[PDB]
Amino acid sequence: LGRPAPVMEREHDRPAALDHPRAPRKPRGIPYFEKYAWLFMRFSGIALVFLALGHLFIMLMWQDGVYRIDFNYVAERWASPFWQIWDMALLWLAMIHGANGMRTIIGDYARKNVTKFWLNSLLLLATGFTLVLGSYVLVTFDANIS
Amino acid sequence: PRGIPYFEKYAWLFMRFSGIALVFLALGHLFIMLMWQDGVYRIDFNYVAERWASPFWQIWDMALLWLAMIHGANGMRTIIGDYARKNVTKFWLNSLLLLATGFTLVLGSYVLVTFDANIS
Amino acid sequence: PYFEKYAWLFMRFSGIALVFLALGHLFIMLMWQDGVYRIDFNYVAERWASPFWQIWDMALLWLAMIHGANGMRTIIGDYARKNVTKFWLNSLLLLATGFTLVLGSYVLVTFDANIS
Amino acid sequence: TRRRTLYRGDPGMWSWVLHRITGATIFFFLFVHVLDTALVRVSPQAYNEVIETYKTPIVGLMEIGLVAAVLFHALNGIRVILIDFWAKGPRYQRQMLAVIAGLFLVIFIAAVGVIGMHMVERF
Amino acid sequence: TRRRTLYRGDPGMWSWVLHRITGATIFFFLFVHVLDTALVRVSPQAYNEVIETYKTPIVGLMEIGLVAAVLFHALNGIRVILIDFWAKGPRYQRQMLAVIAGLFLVIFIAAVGVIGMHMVER
Amino acid sequence: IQEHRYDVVIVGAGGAGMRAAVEAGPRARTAVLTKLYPTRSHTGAAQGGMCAALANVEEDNWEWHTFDTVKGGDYLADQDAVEIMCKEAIDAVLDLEKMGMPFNRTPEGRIDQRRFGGHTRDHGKAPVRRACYAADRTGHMILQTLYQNCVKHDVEFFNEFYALDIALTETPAGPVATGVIAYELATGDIHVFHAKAIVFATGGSGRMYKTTSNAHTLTGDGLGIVFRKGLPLEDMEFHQFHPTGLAGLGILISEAVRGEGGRLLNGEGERFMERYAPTIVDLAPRDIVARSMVLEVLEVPVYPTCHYVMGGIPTTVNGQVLRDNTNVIPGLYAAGECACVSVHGANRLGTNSLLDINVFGRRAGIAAAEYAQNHNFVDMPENPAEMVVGWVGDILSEHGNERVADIRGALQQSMDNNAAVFRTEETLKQALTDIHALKERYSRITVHDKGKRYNSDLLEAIELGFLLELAEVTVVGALNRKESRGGHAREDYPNRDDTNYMRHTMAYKQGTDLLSDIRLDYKPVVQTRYEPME
Ligand SMILES: Cc1cc2nc3c(=O)[nH]c(=O)nc-3n(C[C@H](O)[C@H](O)[C@H](O)COP(=O)(O)OP(=O)(O)OC[C@H]3O[C@@H](n4cnc5c(N)ncnc54)[C@H](O)[C@@H]3O)c2cc1C
Ligand SMILES: CCCCCCCCCCCCCCCC(=O)OC[C@H](COP(=O)(O)O)OC(=O)CCCCCCCCCCCCCCC
Ligand code: HEM
Ligand code: HEM
Ligand code: HEM
Repeated sequence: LGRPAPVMEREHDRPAALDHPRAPRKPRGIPYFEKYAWLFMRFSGIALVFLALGHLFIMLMWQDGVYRIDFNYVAERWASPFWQIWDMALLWLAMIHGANGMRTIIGDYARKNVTKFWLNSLLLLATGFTLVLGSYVLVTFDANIS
Repeated sequence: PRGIPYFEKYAWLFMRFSGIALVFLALGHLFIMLMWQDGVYRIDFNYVAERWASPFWQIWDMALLWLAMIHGANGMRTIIGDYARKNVTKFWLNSLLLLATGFTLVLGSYVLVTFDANIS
Repeated sequence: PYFEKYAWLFMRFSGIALVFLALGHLFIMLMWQDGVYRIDFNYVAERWASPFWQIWDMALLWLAMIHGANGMRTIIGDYARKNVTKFWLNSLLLLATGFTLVLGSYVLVTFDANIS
Repeated sequence: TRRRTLYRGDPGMWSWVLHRITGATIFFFLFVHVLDTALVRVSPQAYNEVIETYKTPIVGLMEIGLVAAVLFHALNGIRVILIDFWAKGPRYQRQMLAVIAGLFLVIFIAAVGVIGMHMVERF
Repeated sequence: TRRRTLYRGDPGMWSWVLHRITGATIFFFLFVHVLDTALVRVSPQAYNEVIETYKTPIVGLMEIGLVAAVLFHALNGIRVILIDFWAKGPRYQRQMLAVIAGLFLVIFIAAVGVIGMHMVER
Repeated sequence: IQEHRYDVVIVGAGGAGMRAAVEAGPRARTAVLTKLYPTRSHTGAAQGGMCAALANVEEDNWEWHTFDTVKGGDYLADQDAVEIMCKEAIDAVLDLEKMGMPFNRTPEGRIDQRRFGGHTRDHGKAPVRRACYAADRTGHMILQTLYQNCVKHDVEFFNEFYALDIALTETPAGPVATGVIAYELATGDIHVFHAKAIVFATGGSGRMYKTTSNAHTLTGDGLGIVFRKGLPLEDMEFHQFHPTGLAGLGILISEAVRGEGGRLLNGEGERFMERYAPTIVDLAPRDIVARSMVLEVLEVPVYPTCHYVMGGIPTTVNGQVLRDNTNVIPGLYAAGECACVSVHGANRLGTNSLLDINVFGRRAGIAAAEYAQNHNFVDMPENPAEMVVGWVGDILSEHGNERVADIRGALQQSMDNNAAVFRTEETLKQALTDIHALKERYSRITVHDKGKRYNSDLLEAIELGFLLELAEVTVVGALNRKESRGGHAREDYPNRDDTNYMRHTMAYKQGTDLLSDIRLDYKPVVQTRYEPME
């Protein structure tokens, strides 16, 4: 008697011939997307140093930290183009940075391609929701809400 | 290698996902408009102004506009690709579609973002 | 792939649009009533109280900046000898263009006539 | 020479042709209707003028037609999404098709009843 | 089958583990921050309520932990960016790591001192 | 009238044709002439397996297979070629697999084998699990695989090209084959392909019987062509009639009943097969089973159907068309069911046919390629298409009171009532008079198209001519052989006379018109180790 042959089929949706030993490895995505996601993480990190650490400083350490924060404080800060643009840049840079990072994390912790697909879809959904909600609140804010 | 690589896969996926979202968006819009209190017979500027004084309905209508226009524009891109025989006809029809879609998105976004209740 | 074809086509189409946008802007600014000698905050505020001029200026800003940025991309590609120089000059161009578009869009979208 | 003849194939073929037709219908309506709504950044009187001309019985039957179009498009698009994402989708194609025929008839007779009672009390 | 193995490698490996963990921490917190701030478009009183519940001692300790997360992520990200851009980066890795350990220590104890004073005076 | 300068030119695209084309594809400048598309070939009808001693599920060597194949052919098979076929059969199955064919796999993953008919352990002990299969559809997978490889190596197919004759150039050392004159169905234009070697793989000829199992396009044209050029045909009176024949029409019923409990119940309400031949239930040889059923009827409904032809063009082992017993035509090869390499002898063993086509198609392709490399173009006569053009023109421009359908129907009806599973002397003489009458009626027929784009009554009439020739050959050979051996079975002389008839019979065409005579010569049977016994 002999040794039973090894099954090459990972999952139903995966062509085994894709992980053939002698098969040519060729790029499996949009060309030059990884280069620019890599460069984006670097540049947006350089910007986020200033944006995020200045936000944290001014919030927690300046006068009375969180113990001064309320609606009137927010309404006085957002009456200034400086802080409006600062918070919009912070929201957009931080969400795209974090979403690309979690793209990487999912890509190397998800074992099945179906899990990877659906987790990337959930990630894109959550990031889009947070971006549109934050952008709406920033753009359409009025201190005289009541 | 006729166009941008992996553009058709993502247009396909976008039609599926925007359909899932547009079920709720478009059918809730139609319900609340036509069969809630008096249907069309209650609609006027004051109705629009008190509906658009709410973050809920503002975001609802902007999401509806953008999803519906990109969905329809992609679908009509497919229809043109299946019915246009000459390459010049396909080029100019895709350009007309892109122009009309851009104009409608620009106008709808302007109206939503800039609407003020107190105009006269 | 196919990025150069569409950048080429965009320069052509944005030129056709920018004829009207930019030349109407220059006309109405410099040779209508008193040219520059009538311009001030009140003039800007009564011009930007009109959907016509608001959309005109936003279209002008976006088309002109993307047009100029693509043209300068071409100029850099034709004059930069080192690949590191080309990389950092394209990055500086992208940064300045993004900053100008962000600032102009903010000003248009957020402008309020009653500021003081 | 051009012959003209009907293929007479699957019912999914007629579902697809209705899907395409109703989708294009909604697209053209949406163009026109986003314009007339953009009329709200002009004047309350302009908006009231236009939407009051949209309160006639002709436009009412057209509202019913558009309700039908959007409802069928939504149901059949759910069927298509299921076929594509669900691995056992293509087997239950005709089952889904009969189910959405039933759902369409139910919801559409209900919607016509409601819109009709509104049109009746308005005259 | 699965075995439990600690690989015990470079200190850059633990820097990378901490970078990944702190980054994901900031991502989830940011989801929540953006929601509770969106609450500023409904009323002053709702916003005031939820943030008054964000001014407790438990959430003060949590804010100290979030300061630590953001600070380490920022510093190690500066190190990573330098490694990738500066052509002598990979040599001086593991000296950048000592530098940022020291920087984290000083900035973090200063920040926790200020925040602890604020939390005491209440 | 175009003319193509080529090298090895293959006439056929079945299993044997496309095997030869993948062999002689890289080696030379090959063209393949097909009258169908390469995948509409009879090979695709093959449902059963393909047996080769791979020894995966069980253990078995090639000598057991050789004995099985020699005893099945009722001791008329050239045991030289039988040995060569089995030894190359192992590697032929393996080469099909390595070309991409989807065989059925074993739990360990080699190739699955199942039992079939009279493939027994050693000299009649137990079945062996020898037949390698793909599914309920084995010939279709073989055909698809060979076509996929001809697509891979970019073979030049000439689809729907009815090859109507070959040009034999005469040299002081004899005749030599030069070109093939084909008729493009699509445009009506006669083409002349100049070659150095010529391979004939045109399949069998069962359509001369009313109820048959062969395709409508299996008329027999390799046989007819090489029989008109003066060359002989070998023992054409050996037709295998299959038992399971869907008594209505003739479709084969080897679908499911083969490897299951098929209760051959016939007569009124009785079982018969053990009343006639015990010691084995129903896996007896096909010819024995068919004789039993028929002589039972002479005293779901099934009935025997002409299935296979064991005769054909006489051939050496390397695939060369030998002229008489030992000469050879230079530049002329044969492979497949049209060729008689003398492997099945007087009765064919199931699953040996696909095996035969693989082995000897490969051999003939190699041989023709290497001949085309060594030698050069010899010559060609003046405008060699005169006979074909005159033939087509004569058929077209004429009007007569006979229709091809009626002539063909009467031929098939007579050949089925007379020269069939049981045939007698006066029976075969009636068949001969009938075929002579039909041959003189075929001289005045009409075609109703006269077009030149897609003419099908034209080629239908030409094929009727081929069928008439081969029917004459079959009846005269079967009237000559005065014994009952294999598929052949006479009621006058009912047992195997091994003192005079252990020899292939060969038929030579004397004249050139239709109504002519045929000279019957003999040919000895190569014998190595398996002397007659039963
Ligand atoms: C129903 C059925 C079931 C069978 N089952 C089995 C089985 O289970 N096992 C088994 O071993 N055998 C079986 N056989 C027989 C076996 O398959 C044949 O021996 C085999 O198919 C022979 O094929 P071939 O290579 O001779 O050419 P074929 O595939 O028979 O076809 C001949 C080819 O030659 C070409 N051609 C013919 N005439 C001309 C012309 N005048 N000009 C140009 N081209 C021409 C045609 O295009 C055709 O493709 C079966 C046969 C039939 C009918
Ligand atoms: C790519 C994805 C893009 C997503 C876009 C789809 C949006 C579709 C419509 C969603 C609109 C959301 C805006 C919310 C405004 C609102 O409701 O708030 C507006 C409401 C008015 O709603 P109504 O007038 O309809 O009753 O004001 C209230 O009084 C609400 C009381 C408390 C509600 C708290 C909600 C604040 C934030 C919590 C959001 C909940 C999400 C939880 C996720 C985990
Ligand atoms: C504050 C300044 C920041 C800097 C300097 C910075 C820098 C970096 C860099 C360079 C990377 C790439 C690391 C790698 O590829 O190995 C990275 C990854 C990441 N960042 Fe940031 N970042 C900052 C802020 C943030 C913020 C605000 C968030 C989320 C809201 C975030 C979330 C992430 C995540 C999740 C990763 C993935 C970690 C990994 O894949 O290992 N970061 N960061
Ligand atoms: C504003 C609303 C809508 C518009 C303008 C619209 C328009 C279109 C158009 C024109 C098409 C092309 C049809 C074709 O190519 O055959 C299409 C396809 C599609 N629609 Fe919509 N549609 C809308 C709403 C919806 C809704 C509510 C759903 C719900 C699921 C949906 C699901 C789909 C799907 C899945 C497709 C792809 C069909 C295919 O690829 O075969 N659509 N849409
Ligand atoms: C006013 C109407 C305008 C028209 C019709 C127009 C047209 C064009 C065209 C067709 C090109 C392509 C030239 C080529 O590819 O060889 C071009 C290039 C260029 N345009 Fe415009 N343009 C206009 C306005 C502008 C504006 C407003 C800007 C900047 C704000 C601008 C900046 C540039 C630059 C920098 C180039 C690159 C020149 C080159 O690469 O040779 N143009 N223009």
